[PDB]
Amino acid sequence: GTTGERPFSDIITSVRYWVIHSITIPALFIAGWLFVSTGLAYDVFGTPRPDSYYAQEQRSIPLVTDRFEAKQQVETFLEQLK
Amino acid sequence: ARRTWLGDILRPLNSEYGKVAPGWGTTPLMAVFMGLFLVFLLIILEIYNSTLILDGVNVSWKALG
Amino acid sequence: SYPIFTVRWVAVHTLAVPTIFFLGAIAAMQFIQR
Amino acid sequence: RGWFDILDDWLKRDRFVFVGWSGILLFPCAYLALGGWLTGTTFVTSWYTHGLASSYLEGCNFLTVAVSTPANSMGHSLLLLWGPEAQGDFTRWCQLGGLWTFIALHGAFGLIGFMLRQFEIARLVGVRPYNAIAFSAPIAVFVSVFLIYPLGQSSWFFAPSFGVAAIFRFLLFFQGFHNWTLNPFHMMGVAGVLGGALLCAIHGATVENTLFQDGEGASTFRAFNPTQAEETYSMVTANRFWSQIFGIAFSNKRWLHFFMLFVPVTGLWMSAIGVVGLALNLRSYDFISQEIRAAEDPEFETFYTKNLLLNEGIRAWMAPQDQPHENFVFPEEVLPRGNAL
Amino acid sequence: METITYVFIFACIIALFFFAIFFREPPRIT
Amino acid sequence: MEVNQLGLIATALFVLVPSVFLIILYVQTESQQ
Amino acid sequence: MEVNQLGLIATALFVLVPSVFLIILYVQTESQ
Amino acid sequence: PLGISGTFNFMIVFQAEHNILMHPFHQLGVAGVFGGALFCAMHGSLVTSSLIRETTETESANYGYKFGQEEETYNIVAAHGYFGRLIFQYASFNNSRSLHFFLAAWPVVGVWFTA
Amino acid sequence: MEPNPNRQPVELNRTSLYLGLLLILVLALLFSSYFFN
Amino acid sequence: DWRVLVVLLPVLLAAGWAVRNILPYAVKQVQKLL
Amino acid sequence: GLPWYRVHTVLINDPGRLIAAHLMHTALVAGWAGSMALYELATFDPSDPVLNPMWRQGMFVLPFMARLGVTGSWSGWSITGETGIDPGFWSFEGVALAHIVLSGLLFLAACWHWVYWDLELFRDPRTGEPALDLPKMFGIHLFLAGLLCFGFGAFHLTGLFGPGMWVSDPYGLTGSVQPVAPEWGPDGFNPYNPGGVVAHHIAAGIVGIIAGLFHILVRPPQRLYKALRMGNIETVLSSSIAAVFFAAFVVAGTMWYGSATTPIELFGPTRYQWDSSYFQQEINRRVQASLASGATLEEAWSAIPEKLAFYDYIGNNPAKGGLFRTGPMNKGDGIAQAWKGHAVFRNKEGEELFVRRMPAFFESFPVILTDKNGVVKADIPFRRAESKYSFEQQGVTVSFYGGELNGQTFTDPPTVKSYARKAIFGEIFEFDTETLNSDGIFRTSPRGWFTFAHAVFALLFFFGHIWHGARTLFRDVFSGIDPELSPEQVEWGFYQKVGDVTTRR
Amino acid sequence: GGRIPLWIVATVAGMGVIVIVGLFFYGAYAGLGSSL
Amino acid sequence: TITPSLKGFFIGLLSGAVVLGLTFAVLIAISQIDKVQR
Ligand code: CLA
Ligand code: CLA
Ligand code: CLA
Ligand code: CLA
Ligand code: CLA
Ligand SMILES: CCCCCCCCCCCCCCCC(=O)OC[C@H](COP(=O)(O)OC[C@@H](O)CO)OC(=O)CCCCCCCCCCCCCCC
Ligand SMILES: CC1=C(/C=C/C(C)=C/C=C/C(C)=C/C=C/C=C(C)/C=C/C=C(C)/C=C/C2=C(C)CCCC2(C)C)C(C)(C)CCC1
Ligand SMILES: CC1=C(/C=C/C(C)=C/C=C/C(C)=C/C=C/C=C(C)/C=C/C=C(C)/C=C/C2=C(C)CCCC2(C)C)C(C)(C)CCC1
Ligand SMILES: CCCCCCCCCCCCCCCCCC(=O)O
Ligand SMILES: [Fe+2]
Repeated sequence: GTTGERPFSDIITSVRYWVIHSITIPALFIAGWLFVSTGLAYDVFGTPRPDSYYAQEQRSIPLVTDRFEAKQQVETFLEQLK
Repeated sequence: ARRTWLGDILRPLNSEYGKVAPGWGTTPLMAVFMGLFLVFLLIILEIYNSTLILDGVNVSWKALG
Repeated sequence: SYPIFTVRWVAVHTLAVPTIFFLGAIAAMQFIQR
Repeated sequence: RGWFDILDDWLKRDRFVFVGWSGILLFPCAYLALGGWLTGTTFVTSWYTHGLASSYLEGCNFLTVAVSTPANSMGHSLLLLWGPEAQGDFTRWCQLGGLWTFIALHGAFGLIGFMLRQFEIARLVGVRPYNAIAFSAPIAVFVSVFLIYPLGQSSWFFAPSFGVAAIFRFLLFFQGFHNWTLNPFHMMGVAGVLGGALLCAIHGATVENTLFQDGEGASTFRAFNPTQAEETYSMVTANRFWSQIFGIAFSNKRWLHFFMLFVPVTGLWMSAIGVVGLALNLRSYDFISQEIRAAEDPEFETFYTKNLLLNEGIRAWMAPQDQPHENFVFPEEVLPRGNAL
Repeated sequence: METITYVFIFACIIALFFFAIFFREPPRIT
Repeated sequence: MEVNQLGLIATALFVLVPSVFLIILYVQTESQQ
Repeated sequence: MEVNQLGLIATALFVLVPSVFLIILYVQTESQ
Repeated sequence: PLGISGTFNFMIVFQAEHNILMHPFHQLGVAGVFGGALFCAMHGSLVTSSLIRETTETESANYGYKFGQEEETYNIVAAHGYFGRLIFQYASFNNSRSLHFFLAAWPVVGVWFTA
Repeated sequence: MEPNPNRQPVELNRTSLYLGLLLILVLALLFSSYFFN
Repeated sequence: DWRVLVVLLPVLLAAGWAVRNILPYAVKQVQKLL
Repeated sequence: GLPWYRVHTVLINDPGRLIAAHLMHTALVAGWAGSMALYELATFDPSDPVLNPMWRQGMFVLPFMARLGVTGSWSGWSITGETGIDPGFWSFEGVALAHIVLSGLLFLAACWHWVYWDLELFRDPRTGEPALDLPKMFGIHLFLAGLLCFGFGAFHLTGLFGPGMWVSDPYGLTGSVQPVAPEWGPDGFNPYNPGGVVAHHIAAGIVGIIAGLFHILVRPPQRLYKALRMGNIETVLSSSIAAVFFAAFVVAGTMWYGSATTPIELFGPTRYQWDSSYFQQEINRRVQASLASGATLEEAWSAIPEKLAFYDYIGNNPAKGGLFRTGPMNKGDGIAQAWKGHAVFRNKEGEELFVRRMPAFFESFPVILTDKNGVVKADIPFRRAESKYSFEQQGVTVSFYGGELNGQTFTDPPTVKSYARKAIFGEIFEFDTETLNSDGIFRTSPRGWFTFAHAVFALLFFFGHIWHGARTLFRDVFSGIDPELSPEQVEWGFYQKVGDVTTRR
Repeated sequence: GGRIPLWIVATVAGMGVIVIVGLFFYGAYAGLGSSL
Repeated sequence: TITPSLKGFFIGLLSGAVVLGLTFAVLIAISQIDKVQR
């Protein structure tokens, strides 16, 4: 049968649904866009930018090699870019 | 059924089949011991894992002296 | 007589909201130059 | 009629998405595992653990993105956010491979949650719990490949990474190093998976071409009512057909449907066992008799010896880049190579 | 001896095919 | 070929033991009816 | 001792086959 | 080659030259064959789960079905009622014909693509 | 002392015989190569 | 830093615009629920 | 009739024959123990615990007897190499014999309980029906388990009244059975501290006694009794299997990673000792020490005990085996005879070179010689035409210090390459391959075989847990669902709460 | 209730996916991941 | 004595207690409000 919730087919064809969501859906899309365009996503997650995978004259991977010093190792690599 | 001497001695130990304490009984107290045991297995696990590091606890073969 | 906010409501927006956020982030990514 | 029974009432209400007590474990863990995978593949690198790009943000596409495993130097660290490695730093956590264990562990408890859900719903609805039992095979596969296999090796690094191409590399690794195609436990898994897919297709086809004419239209789907007592296709005619085409046929509908449970579930369980062996490098790598002859007799060649040459190529050519923590330097002159190529 | 063993098993499987087809329990209706 | 000498008895018992088991069960089923 | 390797299989089958014969016959006698 | 290791040789050579793992038609084949095994197990477990009680604990439930009986041997609404709640209602078949056609189509189409 | 009431007849039909014999013979066919090694 | 409000602002205004448009009908739901 | 997979259900309501079956199982397991030990005694070579220890010889139960203090034979030898000892009755042979006598006695008791199944003890005095008060039985048995566990720790392991257990130094050089005192501090949870094993059994033993007393006197709550079907013996099988596979996963991990209870002199090294160069560091540490105090290279390396060198060799790495490579490790690389010495390689310019060691992942590995900085200076080339680094071009020589080839140098390129192919395995040994007709291929140790079997059984028992658990909670529908289940109960909306008919709308 | 015809909603959601997916494929040839 | 990792242990132990406790507080509240009719 049915469990009482409002049917989706009724909702997505309703004017009130689209009044609210024609704002929320582009807003979320724009928010996501800005997360990348500002560069905040790089900083939050630690992802290298195209210019910061290697130092200029370098071809060694900054590979983490120690378990408990690993946090400091990554920071040592990043400083070899500034 | 056959009665035996040892049977008659053990008799009261197999005599309360079905007897229950009412309601929830000791269930809250059991829950407390389960919580303590989980925390305690967590510590034991994370010591072995080297995620919990403790003073004077060297998780290595070199703890045989 | 329909409720608006339900468990169903929460399940949907729990997936739908970050999905569109992620789609916007991924669309922006197509314009990044090396 | 205390709080526990009131809560039980609410968890078990018939709603669009059933919750249940199992929901408390299933829904956070499933959501987090799913969320971690989508987060990592969109934004998170594998540069520091693998020297690989692995996110949309870095230029990867759907086939090459992965949540990759942590660096071999993490051993089997749980890599808790608040643990000694990342020390509560979210950014370092991501760069050190913490999302991998996050997804693996939360995934494991979600699988428990889901199987408990199959138990819970089956008890409330009143059916036998065979669907939960069948799901034991996915669980065995997940734990043996994602948890038991790397636990036997040096670190999580050698577990599969959560990605399409990364799983492809996992396949090729098992060929070159474990000679996994030669493992009779995998072969039983193959026979179970291909056996299931065959059973699946042959059972659906048979029913659809032994249907009774119960309506008048060229669409035979409308002529079925889910409350009818009558079977909707002729088992008798189906049995004659297959008896005369193939020699033998099903005659018992219960056995048939049990067999469909049995075949792929068993197959998966078998491959899990072989993977447990591979955790220890307990490979079915060689046949000793073949090697003794081949060493002494340079004209003796089989498809067995031909495939090991291929394995030796795979190992030497992918090892330096696939295990970067080992600093393998293979000069050109040591690389195994046939003529010209 | 291993060749004999492999062919022996295979031949047993073919004989079993013969019996499973021609000497099956016949399916009877209702 | 220099095969493991116990592979023969391994294989023979591997076939014989469970097959005999099934045959025992089948025949005593038939003499019931 | 440098014994015959087929000795093991000959002895094993020598016991196994006729014994199984008798067991089969005895069990189906009992169930009727 | 018509042999077990010969088959594996074919596969390894094929991957080196065609990168078949990275080909969409192989990926659909794996989906046809993984999904086939999945839906085999699902369908077998759902029907087995909803067998109507016809036998005692001492006998195989298989004897609850007699070859050529007219009545179905399981409760498809109970199966639908379980599976519709395991996921949600409209992600479940209650039409046996649509279901079995689905069972036929998925691995057949997937294996067409991999061929 | 009475005979044991818990005893039961045991059965294996002909089809299960064929299934099991097939299982054992193919399993032997698969593992024998590995036993000989 | 500054980029965080920039990212959060469309979400916040999306949440506000939904709150204002739905608030009357959400009131009846909480009420009918004694 | 019953299907073949259900013949043993005739015991569910027959406690006497259930006991008979359990006795027969126990008779069989004990008989196996006695048979396995006798076979191992008849095949064990006790003459060299240094280069032919028990774990190279495919010994499986011998190390478990040795672990708890049984170390000698009535034949006069001990596994520690001591000779002329008198073990008393508790020799390997006496332990084997006791298990066989125990087996015979369990067998007879099983016959008695099978015939006299109808004991009044098994009947419920109120209903005349067979019934087992499983809650109280749990408490009795748990109390017993705690007595035994405590005594095991308080008397056997401490040496108070018993032998102690096997302990060793960190490099497995000087192990033996010693009494062990409890470690009550936090290092008692260190898996590598033997005192923790003692403290565990004492403290857990006391908790077991207290919990046992609780479960004998305190009845289960009605809620729990109903939830877990505590009147159904199959619920116990369900939870027992769960605990059993839990224990099986733990023993597999500690065998594989190593702990105070899996010492390397009884089971062999672990793979991680190869991965981390654990013995190679210690060896280097001693050679540096000998050198700093002025010993020559020959003297520093000759002081290296062969036993330590034998650990620094991949043939003893448990992760180098194969599933169907059967038998003792000796059947593969051979019976080790002597350490040949430490190979030092040098190029024509006198630079010392280092063979890159084989990682456990690789069935085969190329021969690559590096300098102390990691720069490649020599190899054995595959394609010869553009070879830059051949032994012939680079003038590589090999010199041996300590061992059987001590003070010998080799310069002919085929000989030098031959040792370089062995140097990828770690230290170089002389093997007897004739005696066992060894085929030359690495096999795993008892540590590997034990870990494999128990990891596999654990996973399989998880399915047993799921199956018997499902059977307990769904007993009412085992034979099929209700033929009068009406569609309103399984269709949506009819009931507020799923399955609860009292919540109709 | 049904003020917006459902087929309209399906058509407009339709190209919405076509645009986003097509954007992702253009991006395979431009910028990051294009090999250029 | 009280090491960084032991502090992180309590950090994680407390955080999980918050999550479970908060989750259950919320679930018990909703279950009290929206009861079933019998
Ligand atoms: C059912 C839900 C569930 C489950 C099973 C898990 C399970 C897990 N999570 Mg996840 N998590 C969840 C929900 C869940 N999570 C939610 C909702 C979030 C979002 C907030 C997260 C966010 C999250 C992160 C960010 C991380 C995890 C991690 C983990 C793992 C380690 C957890 C741990 O050490 O707990 C330890 C804590 C407990 C077991 C709680 C014990 C509570 C007991 C019962 C009471 C103790 C008393 C208390 C301490 C007294 C307080 C004292 C006070 C008065 C001073 C584990 C697999 C980690 C991981 O995956 O690492 C790779 C990790 O980094 N989780
Ligand atoms: C004829 C070709 C063929 C076939 C049919 C198989 C069949 C199989 N292989 Mg083999 N394989 C082959 C060739 C083949 N193989 C070759 C040539 C190689 C090269 C050596 C391999 C290498 C290989 C490896 C390395 C492994 C296998 C494994 C397996 C098994 C996978 C079981 C499974 O479904 O895991 C699928 C995964 C699961 C069932 C785990 C649980 C999954 C959960 C339930 C998913 C839930 C998802 C959730 C809903 C959210 C998803 C969202 C997201 C999708 C967006 C199966 C028996 C695996 C195995 O044996 O493990 C036991 C394994 O590790 N194979
Ligand atoms: C009179 C009693 C007795 C004694 C003194 C021994 C002594 C010995 N046996 Mg024998 N054995 C016995 C009875 C006995 N056995 C019986 C009755 C059987 C048949 C079941 C066997 C079967 C057997 C086998 C199969 C083997 C031995 C072996 C051995 C040796 C090693 C023991 C060992 O490692 O235990 C190992 C210790 C354990 C398994 C303990 C684990 C128990 C779990 C952890 C308890 C679970 C917890 C509990 C239920 C609840 C928690 C309580 C808590 C609150 C306190 C040793 C010489 C080994 C050997 O070398 O044989 C040659 C071997 O392989 N025995
Ligand atoms: C926990 C169990 C266990 C473990 C770990 C060991 C370990 C060991 N034993 Mg012992 N042994 C055991 C039990 C065990 N044994 C038992 C029960 C017996 C009596 C039969 C023996 C009798 C015994 C002898 C007589 C000898 C050993 C020896 C050895 C060593 C080599 C073993 C080897 O090569 O295996 C190789 C193992 C395999 C190839 C097993 C493969 C598994 C098969 C393929 C299972 C079949 C699959 C199945 C059908 C799946 C299909 C199901 C599906 C269709 C439904 C090693 C130390 C040897 C030694 O060196 O002694 C000094 C030796 O000569 N053992
Ligand atoms: C302490 C452990 C234990 C115990 C006491 C039982 C007891 C039982 N099981 Mg359970 N079970 C267990 C573990 C256990 N099981 C595990 C680990 C699994 C997963 C494999 C199962 C899976 C399982 C299924 C699927 C079923 C049972 C069933 C049953 C019942 C009938 C069994 C029968 O007649 O077998 C008869 C079996 C034979 C005559 C021959 C089997 C031979 C196998 C293939 C190999 C032989 C093994 C070898 C001889 C020795 C064992 C080695 C190793 C385990 C030590 C009985 C109550 C049945 C049931 O519920 O009926 C109501 C049933 O259908 N069990
Ligand atoms: C190819 C594979 C799919 C097979 C095809 C389906 C066959 C079965 C369909 C039969 C019904 C046919 C009648 C048409 C109707 C139809 O087929 O169904 C569409 C259905 C429409 O239902 P409404 O009540 O909105 O509409 C009333 C209509 O059904 C009247 O025609 O909407 C949904 O179910 C989709 C919403 C899911 C959106 C997300 C929900 C929340 C996600 C939950 C998170 C996961 C759950 C947790 C799991 C752990
Ligand atoms: C991790 C983490 C976390 C979490 C997070 C989350 C939870 C997330 C989520 C997220 C998500 C939730 C996301 C989503 C997204 C999605 C997406 C991205 C999608 C996409 C899709 C698409 C692209 C599709 C399309 C298509 C195609 C292509 C074809 C066919 C059709 C279709 C339509 C299907 C936290 C905070 C706790 C903390 C820790 C860390
Ligand atoms: C009567 C008597 C006696 C005698 C006794 C005896 C003489 C004993 C014996 C016993 C024994 C002598 C026993 C043994 C047993 C054995 C067993 C029980 C075994 C088992 C096995 C198995 C089970 C195996 C399995 C398997 C296989 C085969 C393959 C691989 C895998 C597995 C492991 C699974 C006396 C004088 C003392 C006293 C008086 C009385
Ligand atoms: C099952 C109970 C556990 C589930 C929740 C546990 C995790 C909850 C989130 C915990 C993350 C907050 C702490 C992470 C930051 C710690 C910072 C620090 O190291 O000081
Ligand atoms: Fe069907």
